[PDB]
Amino acid sequence: MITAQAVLYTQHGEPKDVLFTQSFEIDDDNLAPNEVIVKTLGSPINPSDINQIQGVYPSKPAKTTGFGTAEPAAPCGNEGLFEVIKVGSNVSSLEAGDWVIPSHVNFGTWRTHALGNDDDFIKLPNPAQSKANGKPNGLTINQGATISVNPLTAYLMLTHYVKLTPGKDWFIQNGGTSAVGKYASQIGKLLNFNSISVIRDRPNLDEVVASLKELGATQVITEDQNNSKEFGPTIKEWIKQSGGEAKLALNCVGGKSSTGIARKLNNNGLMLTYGGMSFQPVTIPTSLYIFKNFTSAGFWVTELLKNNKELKTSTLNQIIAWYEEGKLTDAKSIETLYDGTKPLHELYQDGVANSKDGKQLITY
Amino acid sequence: MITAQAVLYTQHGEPKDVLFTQSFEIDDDNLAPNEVIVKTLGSPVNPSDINQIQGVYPSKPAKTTGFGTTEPAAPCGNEGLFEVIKVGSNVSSLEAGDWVIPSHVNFGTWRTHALGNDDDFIKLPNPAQSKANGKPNGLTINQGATISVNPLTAYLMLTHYVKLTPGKDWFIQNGGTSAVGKYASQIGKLLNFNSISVIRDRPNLDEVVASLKELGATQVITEDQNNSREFGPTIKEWIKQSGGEAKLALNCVGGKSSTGIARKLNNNGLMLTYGGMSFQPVTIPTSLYIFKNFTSAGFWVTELLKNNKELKTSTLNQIIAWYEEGKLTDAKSIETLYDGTKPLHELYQDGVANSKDGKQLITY
Amino acid sequence: IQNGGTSAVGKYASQIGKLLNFNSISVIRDRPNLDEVVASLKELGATQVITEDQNNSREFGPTIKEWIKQSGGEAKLALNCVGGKSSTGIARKLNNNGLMLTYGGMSFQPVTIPTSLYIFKNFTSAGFWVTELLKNNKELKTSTLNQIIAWYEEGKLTDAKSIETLYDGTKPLHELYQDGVANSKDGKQLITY
Ligand SMILES: *O([C]1[C]([O])[C]([C]OP([O])(=O)OP(=O)([O-])O[C][C]2O[C]([N+]3=[C][C]=[C]C(C([N])=O)=[C]3)[C]([O])[C]2[O])O[C]1N1[C]=NC2=C1N=[C]N=C2[N])P([O])([O])=O
Ligand SMILES: *O([C]1[C]([O])[C]([C]OP([O])(=O)OP(=O)([O-])O[C][C]2O[C]([N+]3=[C][C]=[C]C(C([N])=O)=[C]3)[C]([O])[C]2[O])O[C]1N1[C]=NC2=C1N=[C]N=C2[N])P([O])([O])=O
Repeated sequence: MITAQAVLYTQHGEPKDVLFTQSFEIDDDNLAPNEVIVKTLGSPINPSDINQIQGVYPSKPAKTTGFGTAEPAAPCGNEGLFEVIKVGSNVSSLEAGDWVIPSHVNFGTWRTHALGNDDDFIKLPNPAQSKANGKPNGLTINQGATISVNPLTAYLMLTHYVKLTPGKDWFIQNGGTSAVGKYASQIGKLLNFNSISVIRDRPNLDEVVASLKELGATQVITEDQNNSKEFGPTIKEWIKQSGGEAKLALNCVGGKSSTGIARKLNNNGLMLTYGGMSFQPVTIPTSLYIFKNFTSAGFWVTELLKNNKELKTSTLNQIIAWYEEGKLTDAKSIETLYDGTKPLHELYQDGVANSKDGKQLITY
Repeated sequence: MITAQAVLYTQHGEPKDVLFTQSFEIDDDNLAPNEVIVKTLGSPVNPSDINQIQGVYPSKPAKTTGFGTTEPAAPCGNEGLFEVIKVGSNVSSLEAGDWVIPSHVNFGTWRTHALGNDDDFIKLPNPAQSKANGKPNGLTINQGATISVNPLTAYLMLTHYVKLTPGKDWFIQNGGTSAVGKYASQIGKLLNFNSISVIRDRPNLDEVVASLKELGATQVITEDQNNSREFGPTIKEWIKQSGGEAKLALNCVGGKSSTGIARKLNNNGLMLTYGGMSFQPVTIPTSLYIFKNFTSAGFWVTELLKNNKELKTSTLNQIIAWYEEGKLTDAKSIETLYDGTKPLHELYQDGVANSKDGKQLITY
Repeated sequence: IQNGGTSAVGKYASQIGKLLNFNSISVIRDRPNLDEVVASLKELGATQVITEDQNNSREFGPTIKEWIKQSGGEAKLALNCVGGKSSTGIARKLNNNGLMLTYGGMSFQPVTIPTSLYIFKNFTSAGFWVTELLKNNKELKTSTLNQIIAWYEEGKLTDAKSIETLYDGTKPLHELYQDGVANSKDGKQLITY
């Protein structure tokens, strides 16, 4: 038997209020033919995971007694990295030692172990396998545990919706220092797309600007410049002189910021909203729709890839390859190792509380 | 020779300030082979005309000294009905007595007469011609004078973007008492689409609701109901019981109203914004884009038809046929006759100022 | 509770309900002149008039429950001349141990009742056919007719109004009736002489 720990809730609410830790047993000596047991290496805290516990995100795991609670309870977390420790007599796709991520959302990754079927998981290369394959880099734990949401989001928004002509066309984004924003700048560099990042002003602005330009942003402007009637024509010139067009905007902020990035598109532009900065609706002037033929749409990676294995696979492979090749870099997570000396749910509660410090990764 | 008068401006601004009447002369003896002279039968006041005068509509006629002013001036009005009074020696498509509308925007229809070419005009059947053909009905002056913008707009929004299944699917629209809204309700009825019209409440709501249902609105709700969390599930039920989905929202209002109609769409819905009430942006919650896969887009009839004569002709012929067959009635106009009691420009100024009373038509 | 509320039978039911002091709900199809119709039926004696959309509505159900609770009474009888979804809706509105009488089927749609009403609410669905009921029941016919006559003579009952077409010999009689059949939707038709 294996003694595992899982972070559960029986009722929706704030994570500080409703999370608890449940001890449960996995029988590693009684695997059905297609079953696999995995041990968690690391899982992050994403806003979607929090929203899910809060009961305000319309994709969630069922509440059940399967972790040994009398009250139906749900697990937490939608992405993470695991290591296979044992497989059933009919599993060929996975082997002990393989690294895996969940093949689907709502699996529950804020826990020490899981029993599932082989098709509940997608194999990524472990560093030993990347090296054996002659790659310069194996994946880090953070890179594996955070590969499923933010990198795929950036890549798919940039390539799946409108075709940007390499060396000519532009995308514009707000939240330029966000995880997705930073991946989008790198991917624009890799694919030869021009881009403008819009960021909030700060004391070390010129420094942040240089850092984003190194990642791949062609130009970086402040939210004040995005708002600025005076500054607008300068942006028009950048795009005009390049020979291409600003065809795509990526919005994770809403409000004035979304208006600002939409205004900077050429006619027939598309905006994708993939996130929201608390309470702020997407605000677009009527004139853009009517006279510029602007279009505003959504992006949700969970829904897009729900029943599109081929698109997931192809996108995942590209992200893995770029990590192995050293061509893509993650932002560093704040990593908190689960010891057994402190209840697991408290580690994630702290992580929720300390969210603004940076991405929280609980490790094992 | 012909003494005419035109409503002109030399500077953009509010119609109450910038409009004047100019008397000018047209040489009906000195007519080139391809030329045609027309007399105005009537022309409506549309928001686009007013916006054009105000300087906030990016499609307008050149300013010139052609009407006999020292300061370069522009004519007003983009649609209207004319009678052909004389044609040149090489014109075969038109003859004296024929009804015509402008073939393009920016012609100047707030005036008594015009001199152009044969290709600046489109023939509509006059009432004698409809009767000589076999039709039960001939077009009224209002019907002809308002055929080119509002009926085409409603038709194209309902048919050109998403396919509604006859007998089950639904569209929703605000500005339900507008001329476009009235055309859209009738066209919806004719094409067997279900619809919800959203209107502002008023003391005679009863009367207004009945009128719209008679036109073809399946349901009529107020903007209070549009805003109501409590009422939302009632709308959902209407749609579910029909076996169809609400796939299309038509927005000419913006603000809270636009939010409300977007929210009533089934997932994967499309909004078309074709208008907007004075300083009030299209506001959509982030959740609709992300979780409902909502799309917000624009519609501009001028632009859509600029380089598409086949679509224009085909849409136009349907409206004409429906009028002749007695299947479509016009959005009614308040008709003011230019009979010399008051100068021409004041008729249009009064028309602009009385816009809230309903659609305004100046007749001749 | 009855559907086909604008029918001639529906209009007599509303009036008879008022005369006998029964509360009633009439269900009618939505129409442009909805307000005028609702008013006519309320004046006849319907306590409440709802549309078929309201009849279909799970959201609206609790409002009807409020009305009945406030009255101190129960919805004991449903009258169905429509069938289909309409018959479903009026059945659901009955209190437990309810009865429905189907006397017509104004669309070809069958009487449709959720299994749960039968099993859990002890609902019963039966038929009504005045011709069969009165075949060997001449005393019952006479008594009923006499009451209607008396009510008319007393000014307590009015007629479901007819659109009258006079036969005068210039158009064949069968064509008057054929027009009457074709104009059924406009309302009750009476050929006069
Ligand atoms: O509500 C008001 C009316 O419903 C409406 C005005 O109606 P109208 O008949 O004078 O105007 P129309 O000619 O029908 O269309 C005007 C709007 O549509 C746009 N448009 C039309 C055709 C083609 C194009 C295109 N893009 O191809 C565009 C045009 O720009 C106009 O916007 O407005 C209602 N109203 C007025 N103020 C309002 C309001 N509704 C909500 N809130 C406010 N502020 P009533 O009946 O008076 O209550
Ligand atoms: O809705 C329609 C009307 O409400 C209704 C018809 O009204 P009517 O006056 O022309 O008909 P009546 O003479 O009152 O009776 C019609 C029905 O009752 C049956 N009947 C009557 C007497 C005796 C017997 C009996 N079993 O002893 C039976 C008769 O067979 C008729 O069925 O119908 C409504 N209607 C019409 N189409 C409908 C519908 N409702 C729902 N769905 C559809 N498709 P309006 O007012 O026009 O909107």
